[PDB]
Amino acid sequence: WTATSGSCKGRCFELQEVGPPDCRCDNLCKSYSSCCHDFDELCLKTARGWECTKDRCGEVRNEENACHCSEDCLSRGDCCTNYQVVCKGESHWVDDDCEEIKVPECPAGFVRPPLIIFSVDGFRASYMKKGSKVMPNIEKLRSCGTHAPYMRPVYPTKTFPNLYTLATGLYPESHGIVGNSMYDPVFDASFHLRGREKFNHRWWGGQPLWITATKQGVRAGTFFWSVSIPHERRILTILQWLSLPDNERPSVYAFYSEQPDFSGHKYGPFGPEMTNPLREIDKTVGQLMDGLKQLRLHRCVNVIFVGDHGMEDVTCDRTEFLSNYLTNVDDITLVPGTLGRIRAKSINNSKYDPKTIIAALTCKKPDQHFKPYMKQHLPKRLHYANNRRIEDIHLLVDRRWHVARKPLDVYKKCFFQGDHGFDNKVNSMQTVFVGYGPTFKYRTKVPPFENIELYNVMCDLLGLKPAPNNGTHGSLNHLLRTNTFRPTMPDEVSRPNYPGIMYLQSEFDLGCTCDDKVENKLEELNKRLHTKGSTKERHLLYGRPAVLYRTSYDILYHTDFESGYSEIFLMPLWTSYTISKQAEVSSIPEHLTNCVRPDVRVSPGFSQNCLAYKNDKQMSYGFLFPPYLSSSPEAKYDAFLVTNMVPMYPAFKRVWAYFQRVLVKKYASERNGVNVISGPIFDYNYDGLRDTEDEIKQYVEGSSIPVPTHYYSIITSCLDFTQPADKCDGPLSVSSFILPHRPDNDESCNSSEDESKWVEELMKMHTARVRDIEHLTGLDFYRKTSRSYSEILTLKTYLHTYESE
Ligand SMILES: *[C@@H]1O[C@H](CO)[C@@H](O[C@@H]2O[C@H](CO)[C@@H](O[C@@H]3O[C@H](CO[C@H]4O[C@H](CO)[C@@H](O)[C@H](O[C@H]5O[C@H](CO)[C@@H](O)[C@H](O)[C@@H]5O[C@H]5O[C@H](CO)[C@@H](O)[C@H](O)[C@@H]5O)[C@@H]4O)[C@@H](O)[C@H](O[C@H]4O[C@H](CO)[C@@H](O)[C@H](O)[C@@H]4O[C@H]4O[C@H](CO)[C@@H](O)[C@H](O)[C@@H]4O)[C@@H]3O)[C@H](O)[C@H]2NC(C)=O)[C@H](O)[C@H]1NC(C)=O
Ligand SMILES: Cc1nonc1CNC(=O)C1CCN(c2cccc3c2C(=O)N(CC2CCCCC2)C3=O)CC1
Ligand SMILES: [Ca+2]
Ligand code: NA
Ligand SMILES: [Zn+2]
Repeated sequence: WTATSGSCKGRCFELQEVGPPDCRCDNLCKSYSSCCHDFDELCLKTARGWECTKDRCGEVRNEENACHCSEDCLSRGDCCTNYQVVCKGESHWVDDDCEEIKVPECPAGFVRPPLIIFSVDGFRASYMKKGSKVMPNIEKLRSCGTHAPYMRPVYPTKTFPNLYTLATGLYPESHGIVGNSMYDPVFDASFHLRGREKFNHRWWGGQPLWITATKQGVRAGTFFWSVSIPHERRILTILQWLSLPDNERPSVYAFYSEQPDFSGHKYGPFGPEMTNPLREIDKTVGQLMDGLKQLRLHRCVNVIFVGDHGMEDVTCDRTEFLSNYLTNVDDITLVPGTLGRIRAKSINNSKYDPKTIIAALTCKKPDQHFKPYMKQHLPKRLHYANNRRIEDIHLLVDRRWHVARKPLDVYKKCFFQGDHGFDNKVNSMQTVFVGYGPTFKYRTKVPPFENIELYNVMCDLLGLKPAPNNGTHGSLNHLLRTNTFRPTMPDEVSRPNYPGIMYLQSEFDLGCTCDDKVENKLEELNKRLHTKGSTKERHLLYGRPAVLYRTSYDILYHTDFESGYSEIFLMPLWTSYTISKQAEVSSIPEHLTNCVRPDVRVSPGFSQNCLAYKNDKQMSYGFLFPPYLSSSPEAKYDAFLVTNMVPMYPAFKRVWAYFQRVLVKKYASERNGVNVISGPIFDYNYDGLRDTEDEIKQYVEGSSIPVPTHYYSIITSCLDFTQPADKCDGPLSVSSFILPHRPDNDESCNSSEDESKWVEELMKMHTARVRDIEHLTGLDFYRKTSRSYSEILTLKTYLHTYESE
């Protein structure tokens, strides 16, 4: 209920929200059907339009006008944005040359540079170049400020999840807005764009920037605008707020444009109809910058121009129908479109089985344009699983396509030529970032980065302490002239033991065998040096990873590799080795095919055993350091140590063997040597975080050998590939993956073929950031380099995407 009988006189676009039932005058009142009766009359004036003309200059003030060109307009703060250009001989901001802003130049009374976030929906990254001829204002911000070639959105590349990610620094699984449409089974409530459930605070997790600001004494403009408020009025309102008295004036503001998304859906990303929407957004940026110039704020305010996601070509005819795959189509609910989420139609259905649904959706048609997954099996880079609103069954839809339940859903509810929502590494989904102002760098290009990082920087720009988020604070310090956050390395929690030879062969009863009984003072001294770490500098190039949780582990040294061996999980947490460009791949000799060797540095009680693998009919084993890359026949025996063994499904061994036998050498050759760190991951509760021992759901049968959910590798080399990985003087280059440890290769529709036709395609889909492996392992990598810590933080956030340009 709302008593619309109050008045907005002197209250237009007030900042505090007045409580029910009293009528509101804030920028969101329309959206709640709650504005005072005279809100339109008083607050949404339109008369004479938005621009001053020659003949209005000096006019007597008429308060019915949308904006003013009277002599008193600057003092009142309500001039049309082009007032000083038209009436006082000034230039538009876009016509002034770019001049470095070395220090904030702010009027008296301004305690910090304000932040203005100008967000644009559906603004695909390639617009910045392809539309640059019709967006002069945006091009000036881009070229003169700090810009990325693109910014990576979160998955799904939908509007609500991305905007709230920008505002919170959180993955959708964590902030709760995991799609534009959701069902929450605990609430038993549905969230959708159209309706009022979406206004309930219970959906909205984390702590968005405007709340972080307010709790810490930094006043915020109200970030949300009812859709009918025209852009010119949003810009005028922001400018009015900026002329408020110091005590009353916000320091952070948001503007939002529904374009170019709105037109992109109708016309496709590059339809001829798209030029006008881009001109219009640019015009709006020009109005804002001119208005800041009038207020003497254009060299004081930090402006962020940022998008939520891109736009792809998508038409009705490119739709896959679940009715062509499932018999039981009426027993499911599909959330459709550029992603699919499936759940049972009724919880009283006893005959609902996800496994049958998945199988009926797996590799059924040759050109199939979607792939089903249990959500825990999605690529971990997506971070799209740990929320009760994400359905167990997910369909990753190919770019350019839709999935729907039945054909009648697509003509009873073409027209649209664009859509978004696909995998966030897809080029067409990439979006924009530009920062301009005293706190940002001048004429600086920075590499692509992920939108989850921005909340930290916005907090940095305002002097705020960020709420806990998924950003890596400091990884974007290279965007800033000042206000950087100087993080320190986390402290190591567990120190390693350095075991020497402590056990005789006969103390072990592992049921393993190896044909290794054949055997100086010469190299016998050398093999002793090797076991004490004499070659460690070659194979551990950036220091030992630090263990950031309490545990018991041993550093083990070898000629060709070093490892951190966990006595709790009975396998290495990490195994580190360097392969030079000149390295030679060799076979496993016939007499060593099944060789496993007890490690005389590690007790029988903390070792795996071969008997468990023999008796577990589903589970085989693999090695972390690959025997195929031994430096010599004698060193090869180290690779068969029981302490280098890890459990692997035969199906997964196909992938792992091809990576180790073929791809590592390929990478060393292409990158001029590589350093590889490999290890297991345990994430049975799919929360992106290292599992404790009591969360492990599966062991090698009859034993305490835990089965990893994933195996990772971090592959580092010199960015300047004219230097070898092991003698690099400058920045590093990295690529990593988190491969799911699955008992089949159903994920790969061509897996019956030779590994050369499908394994690398799988690894690419499962590319990861080092930071992702850190969360999943409780390890901290790159502890000892010659590089600045922030550069290293950036490296750890890097994702190698394998997309074209
Ligand atoms: C990305 O960054 C984010 C933010 O840093 C990381 O998320 C954090 O991870 C922590 C570990 O998982 C987690 O810490 C827990 O907090 C619990 C209380 O949390 C509430 O209060 C906070 C603070 O304001 C609030 O933010 C939380 O918000 C969640 O839930 C609300 C609804 O209540 C949602 O609106 C919101 O979106 C959010 O949901 C998200 O997180 C929850 C988990 O909290 C998920 O379930 C959702 O799907 C969604 O992802 C909460 O309101 C606290 O109770 C926990 O402590 C338990 O465990 C410890 C273990 O030592 C133990 O000491 C305690 O006893 C306790 O166990 C007891 O409860 C158990 C469960 O019922 C029970 O099994 C036991 O037997 C015990 O009874 C814990 O401290 C933190 O909440 C989140 N923060 C956020 C914002 O999500 C995230 O990890 C990062 N991602 C990556 C990959 O790095
Ligand atoms: C019905 C209704 N209620 O309010 N307004 C309307 C009508 N308008 C819309 O529907 C717009 C499109 C969705 N939209 C969202 C959606 C979900 C989360 C956020 C936003 C948003 O703008 N910000 C601010 C960040 C923008 C990006 C920069 C950081 C802050 C979020 O956090 C902005 C409003
Ligand atoms: Ca976990
Ligand atoms: Na297959
Ligand atoms: Zn859209």
